[PDB]
Parts: sequence; structure tokens; C-alpha cells
Amino acid sequence: EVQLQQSGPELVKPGASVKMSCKASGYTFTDYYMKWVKQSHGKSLEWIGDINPNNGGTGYNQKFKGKATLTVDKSSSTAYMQLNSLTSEDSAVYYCANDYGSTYGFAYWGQGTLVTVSAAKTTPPSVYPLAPGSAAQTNSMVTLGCLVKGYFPEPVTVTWNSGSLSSGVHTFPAVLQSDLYTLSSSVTVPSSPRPSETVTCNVAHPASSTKVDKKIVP
Amino acid sequence: DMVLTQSPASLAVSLGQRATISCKASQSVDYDGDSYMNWYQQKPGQPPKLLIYVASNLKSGIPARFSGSGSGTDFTLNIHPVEEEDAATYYCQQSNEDPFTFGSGTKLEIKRADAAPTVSIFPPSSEQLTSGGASVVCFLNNFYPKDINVKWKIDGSERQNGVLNSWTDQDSKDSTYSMSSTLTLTKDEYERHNSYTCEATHKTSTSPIVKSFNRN
Repeated sequence: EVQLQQSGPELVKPGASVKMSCKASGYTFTDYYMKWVKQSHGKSLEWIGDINPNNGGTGYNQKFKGKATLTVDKSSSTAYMQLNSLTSEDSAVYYCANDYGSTYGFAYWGQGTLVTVSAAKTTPPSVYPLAPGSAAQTNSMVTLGCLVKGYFPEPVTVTWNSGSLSSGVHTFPAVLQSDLYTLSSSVTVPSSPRPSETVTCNVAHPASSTKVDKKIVP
Repeated sequence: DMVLTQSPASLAVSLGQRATISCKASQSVDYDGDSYMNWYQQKPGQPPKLLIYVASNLKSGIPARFSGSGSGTDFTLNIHPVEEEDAATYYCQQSNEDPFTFGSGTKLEIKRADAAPTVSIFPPSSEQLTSGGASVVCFLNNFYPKDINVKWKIDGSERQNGVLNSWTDQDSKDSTYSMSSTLTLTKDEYERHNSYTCEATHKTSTSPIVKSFNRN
């Protein structure tokens, strides 16, 4: 299976620059061109440029000539893109893709890389558990929540029980209170599960290597 | 640069029905008898998914429900029959010339039967209060349509500011929406009131759905 693994998120000071990588596998790296797309908040895709892994050939969308700098490394089957003189406009998601199968389009994509250009300092989230508080408990579903508030920058990964619980989950989009982020996730489980079986919520905030596991108790 | 205009921008379609999205290239995108227009599907939270390439080719693994057509400057994507897993934003993209261009996108919403939200209210955790903060959270899950209201009442009276609502995108399994509202006060404001109510209203109507708790 063709596989494109992109680097983690980035918070870059405006004026600075950033370099992201895109590791390819499951195919002959040099055989296919590596392409780069950028997508911004309000959602809207833009082609940046392609690169020929083989000879380092390069194709750039005029807009990004000088801003983007595609590079590749044959020995590691890794593609790189460097953005220079960042500004808030450069805050978006960048995908690397390829045309394996020659569909003459973008057949395979990476999972994306979120770049936030900002002079702000990273703030870890405050993870608060949300318990019912002496409520129903008789063969009737029960909703639990986890509040992740006051963090920066995006994103944050909330998970329920290391992932065992995927059904019933509802992770809401982050909102911007002040100049900080806040989101919350909920999970609906049968009265049997909790409070019997343990229910934890695991929050992870990459930007600050913050990993929390808050247990939901009554 | 070539401009790709997609139409409509938004479209709601009941399950089993047909969905037709248009794409109009400003120039022609034909080259040696082949129209180079591709279509991508993008569900919130993930990279686009190539559906149909070179105008009418359905990518291997894509449900036959999808089908592209058109040529020259006018292209169309057809979905039949519509399913719950189709709610997403769709894009046409030209591969004819530099620079490759994407369309303005089309959000596809699924129509279904009105459904009441499942409200659940939560008081501030001890942890949070200790740090002088009090956030009351209200979850309104799986309702429909997306148009819903949320009124917060403290000790009977309506609380205006300090609220933070967040909607979920239409579910892929049941085509429903969910929303989270959070009234954020200070531990002082919180401790000086007893009853906290969260109530939902559907557009107009008059019969709300409330949930509340007392600080004891």
C-alpha cells in the first residue's frame, strides 16, 4: 500500500521559516513525482509545486516561487518542503501527494501538516473531566465528557480509553476564547460500562509534548 | 490561471435520491481527445479522496454510485443513489495546465427525519473550581436539522454572554449533527447562584427541551 507519512504540526514565529517532511513507502520513490498542496482554514485547495525525486526536477505554482522550496532525499525516500519568510497567510495545512497509478491527478495524499505562524507562546491545555453527578444508572445510556480548555496552538488529540471506545464519541471543533483554544469531547456509554468499567479520556497536545489521561469518576 | 467554478455551493438531498454537482472551467481542458478534470471527495478532518479522474474514470475502489461526465469546459459529477457516507465537500480539479486548479467546492448535506437532541449538562469539576474557574458544559447530541438554539438560565434568568457553541459536521452514519455549548463563569459568580439550566429550541416551535442541576 502506497503510504505518505507527513511530519508533526508546527508553530513558527512570523518572519521565520519552517521545513516539513513527507516519507514515502510502498512504491518506487523515484518513479513518481511528488506534489504539494496547501489548504486554508475556510477550506480551499492550492497547488504549490511538484518535484521529480529522480533528478530533483522542480515545478512551482508562480504564487509560491520563492516562498516554497521543494527538496527530496532518495536514500530515505523522503520529500521536503521549506517555507520561507512566513506570515499569517502561511498558516494552513500542507499535504504532499503523488500520482501512483498515473490517474493524472492526485491519487494518494499524506495526512497533512498544520502550520501556525504566530508570535504567541504555546500554552498547554487544562483537562477537566465531566461526570454526570449522581444521575441515571439502570440499563439507560450515560454520557461522559472531557473538557480541554485554554490551549495553543492547534491541534489536540482527544481519545477515549486509548482508543477502545470509538463509538459514541463526539469531539467538537475548537473555538477561540481570548487568544486560546477550547474544545470538548463526549462519549455515550451503556449504564453497565460506567461506573463499573473504567472510562478515561486521553488528551495530547503535540506543540507542548503534553500528554494527559484524566479518569472519569462520579 | 484557469478558474473552476463549482455549482451549486450547497445542496441538500434526501437518501436514495440523485445528486448532481456542476463544474465550469474557464478554458477548455481537453487534450488529444481526453478531458482532464478530476473529482475529489473530502470529509471533514482528512485529505481529499480522488473519486473520478480524467472526466469519467471511476477510481478503483470507488462505489459505482459515482459517475463523472462532461467535456470541454462543462463537467458534472453524479451520485446515485445518495448515501449517508456521502455528506462531504466535493471538488473538481483541472490537470490540463500550469498551475493545477481546484474548484470552489460543494458541500453535500443529507436530508432526513427531524430528530431531537439528547441534552446532558455537566457542572464544573472540582479541579477547575479550585483554580477559580467554573465552566458548565452542555452537550446536545444527534439532532436534526442543524438549526437549533441553546438558552442558558442561571437562577431562573437568562445568561447572555460567556457562552461558547461548537457544532459537529453531519455524521456519516446517521446524518445527524451535534453541538456543545459552554457557559463560562468565574468560581465567584458560580458560587453565588444555585440553579443552572440549559435548554434547546428547534427554530421556532415553543416546546423546549431543558436540563438543569442545582449546586447540591
